[PDB]
Amino acid sequence: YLSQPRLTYKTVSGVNGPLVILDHVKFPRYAEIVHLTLPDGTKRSGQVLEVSGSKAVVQVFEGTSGIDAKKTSCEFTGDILRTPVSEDMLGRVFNGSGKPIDRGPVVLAEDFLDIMGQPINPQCRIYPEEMIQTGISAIDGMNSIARGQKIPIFSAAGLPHNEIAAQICRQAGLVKKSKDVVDYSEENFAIVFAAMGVNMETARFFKSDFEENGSMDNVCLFLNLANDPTIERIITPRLALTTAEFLAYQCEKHVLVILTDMSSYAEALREVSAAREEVPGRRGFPGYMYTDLATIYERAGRVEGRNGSITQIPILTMPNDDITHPIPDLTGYITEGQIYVDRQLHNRQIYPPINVLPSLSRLMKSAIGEGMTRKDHADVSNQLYACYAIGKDVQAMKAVVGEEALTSDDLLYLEFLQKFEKNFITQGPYENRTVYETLDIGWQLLRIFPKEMLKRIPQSTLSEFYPR
Amino acid sequence: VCLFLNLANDPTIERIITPRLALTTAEFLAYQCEKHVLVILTDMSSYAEALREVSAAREEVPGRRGFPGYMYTDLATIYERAGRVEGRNGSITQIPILTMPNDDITHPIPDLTGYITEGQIYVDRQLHNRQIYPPINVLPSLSRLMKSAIGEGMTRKDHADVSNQLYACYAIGKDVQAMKAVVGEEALTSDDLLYLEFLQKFEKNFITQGPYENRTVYETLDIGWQLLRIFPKEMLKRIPQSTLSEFYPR
Amino acid sequence: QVWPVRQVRPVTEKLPANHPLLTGQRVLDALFPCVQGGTTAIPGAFGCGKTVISQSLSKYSNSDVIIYVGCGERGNEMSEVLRDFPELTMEVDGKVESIMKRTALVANTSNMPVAAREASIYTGITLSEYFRDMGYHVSMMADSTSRWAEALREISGRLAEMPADSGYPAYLGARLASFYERAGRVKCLGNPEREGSVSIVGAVSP
Amino acid sequence: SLQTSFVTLDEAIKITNRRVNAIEHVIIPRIERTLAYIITELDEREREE
Amino acid sequence: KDRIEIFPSRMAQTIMKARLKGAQTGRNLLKKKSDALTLRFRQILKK
Repeated sequence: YLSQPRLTYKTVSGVNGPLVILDHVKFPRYAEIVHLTLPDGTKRSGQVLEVSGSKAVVQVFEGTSGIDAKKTSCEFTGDILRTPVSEDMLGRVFNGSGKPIDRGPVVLAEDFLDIMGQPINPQCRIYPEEMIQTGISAIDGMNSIARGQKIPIFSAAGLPHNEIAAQICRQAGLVKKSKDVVDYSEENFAIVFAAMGVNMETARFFKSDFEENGSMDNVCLFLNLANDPTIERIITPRLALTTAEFLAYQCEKHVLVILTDMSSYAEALREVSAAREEVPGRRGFPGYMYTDLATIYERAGRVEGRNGSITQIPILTMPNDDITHPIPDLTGYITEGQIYVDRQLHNRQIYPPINVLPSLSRLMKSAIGEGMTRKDHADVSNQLYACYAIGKDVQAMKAVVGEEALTSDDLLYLEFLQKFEKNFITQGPYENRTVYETLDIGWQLLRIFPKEMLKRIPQSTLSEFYPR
Repeated sequence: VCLFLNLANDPTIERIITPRLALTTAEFLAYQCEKHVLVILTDMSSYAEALREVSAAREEVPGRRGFPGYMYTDLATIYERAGRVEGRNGSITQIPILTMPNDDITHPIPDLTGYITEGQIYVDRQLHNRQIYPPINVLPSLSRLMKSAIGEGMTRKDHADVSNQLYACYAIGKDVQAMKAVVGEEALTSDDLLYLEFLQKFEKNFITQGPYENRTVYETLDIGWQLLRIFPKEMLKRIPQSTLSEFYPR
Repeated sequence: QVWPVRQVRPVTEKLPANHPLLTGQRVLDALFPCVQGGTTAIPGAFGCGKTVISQSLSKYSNSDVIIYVGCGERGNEMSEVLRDFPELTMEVDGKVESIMKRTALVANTSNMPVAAREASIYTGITLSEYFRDMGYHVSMMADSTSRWAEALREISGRLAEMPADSGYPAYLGARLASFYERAGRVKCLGNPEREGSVSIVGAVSP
Repeated sequence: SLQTSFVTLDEAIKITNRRVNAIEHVIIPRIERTLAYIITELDEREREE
Repeated sequence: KDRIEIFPSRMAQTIMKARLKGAQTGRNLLKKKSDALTLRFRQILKK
């Protein structure tokens, strides 16, 4: 395709902040990638921000420092950013820019793609039709995740959400083994993980843990330490999504993308906007944050005629534990469902501190069902939730009514509360529970009472499951 | 009746001009034909919105809730053009109507109207929820011209006194209801019961009129005294002793 | 025919509403009766039902066409109403017949361009007017109205406009009025002298 | 014994009910209005800038 | 009277939201005590 020699300029009409203005450029185009070479020999990349006649502006990625007026080369590429996607990238580790960092070789690209991606036709959407298992009993049993659902995970500063993310990574998978393990051996599942805006301790911890779990043969990893250039923050997600797309729809696999710390994404985007001199929007965040998060989240689902899917589990932190902060508000609007973690539960030394009372789901009704699972799921979930809500409000009642006036059934509700928080929720970092184990523990916890109190379960399944 | 109609279909900028045009017509009929005229501008809130829209084009300095600073002077240019002038016979009365966004009374439009004009009515929605007609609050209503509108030879000797005492009883009745909402019926003293029955009776009698019932003024004063007679004479503090002596017992 | 979007077709005259809209369910049909050629609004949130009303009106109503407008929706609603086409079928001529032959859909997703999201509701209004002009009884479900509100905020985000309230541009009220105005019964302009109407159902999503 | 407990428990219920009623019909609306005013003021201050 | 006297600010928003939450929890806890008291009243008057 491209065959022309590239240009290079020694023109610098000025510099200001993280930008560098030049001119006398022939037929510039927007979003063109630009290299730079300083007097001391360092090489730095960049992108074109502004274009006006023969004037140009380039935001230098690595940060502007020591750029002379007359001694500075500026080569142009003439193409927008393009990713070298390839199936073989699994088992590797990269930085934000895509340069490998695990002592490995440059990726022998199998195909080149546009970093931005393209919108997917709503006509060719396919509704989800089956669940998955994340390895967490609290999440699978109480709140199903379909193929193609977009469930965020709200957390706050000071909670162990990162440990939960690592646990989800090292145990995510499928439950097709309902019928037979022989037909289950056909596994076509992979995970792509995008650590962004992460401090150094957590980056090392992630790398070590992922390497320890022994399933790195199906994990792609992207790291962007908080040291690296702030603009690389808002380029890491695009690379991750392009890779996930190429794997999903060109290899017919089942990919699970997990994004971390979207608050840092928001902050980096804010800084880019403010450097770009644009007028501020609400709360100092730019107006089109909605559109931007939309174009990031909307790349998933299922495609008619392709055997594959993309599931999204973004994570983010709520400043000041404020549920009406814009980032969680917009994230909730665009996405489907929500999962909480609560300070008090972590403060009860319960791991994972997953607060199911305000945790919802949107596709649970259709993710589960006969065949893809047992026939005894939805009623069990309803009963567990109802029992737990009764138990908690009843503890609130006994707090003042006195334990002496309590009925014996009241003690049964308290027993349910304590056992539910002792066994169902608490699992431990490596106790890989399956869905079937989770439902077994659920039935065991339900066995405390007679079927008469269990008024959310149909009698037909009571005659089968309750007397076990 | 001369009519001026600007539905939502029409471009918003014409809404700036229409009021002044109608008001000019009114002034002509008031001072060049010696007729008596009544003006009814409706939904000046939409006018304020259109003023905000046109101002935002020029990037003028804002005020509270983003309205122009000079919006006050502009509303003054509209409203004031009213009254009666020496050496003539006509007169201009004006009855603008405006809606209150989110019932927030501190909102700039109703506030600046309250500054310019000399009164208010404050249609209530609580009464509308009780299905009462015409549902008009009186506690925050105001009429600055009453001090010379009424008196001997105009309506009746004690017209002001009836007004003062009725309002006072209404206010203490609302206070007693707010008190009853917490303490309970046992804590009520006798005068609380008197104030509450006064509140109920006054609401179902004075306020409620009907779609076309048109009471004479003297009928209204007779009814007001009928409501005042409920209390014993030794508690109507505001009314003078004379009026109570000559009117209360009947 | 090609017709500009931001203007209203002429008619002979607007007429009063004097007929009640037919709804399949006696509840909200005998208590809070909607009117043919009326204007209404319905809350909309997950778990209670919003497109349930769409199904009920699309099958059991005297309307001659449904025009649905979507903003920020999934392929679910499209595929499910596609399933309603051979499922929710009516014995109008004693024969079950698909809703696909009657209704039309215009929808977009969030990740499509902003201006498209805004132009969606106007093209929907135009189509509703065009089918009304043919002597019919249109019903237009302009759902996800709060999404259109966010779309207008987005448009204003790149115009250096003064934020009237929470970023909402000043002319939000003007656009609201101009939208809901285009509705009601009309005797149509033309020799045949037919009569029809348009209804609107704006799904508020607080 | 029963009658003594009844007579005292009556005034106990009365004081408890008075406390809950006073709490639910005085302070909560006041705080809610204060929060509405605060949100409005914060919006004003940001828009000026 | 109708507004707790404080300077508006963001920190103030946090403290007032917390005070509202405290009032709500107090109301619920009082409701539970009232439930127990009326239960005792009814059971005393039972027979």
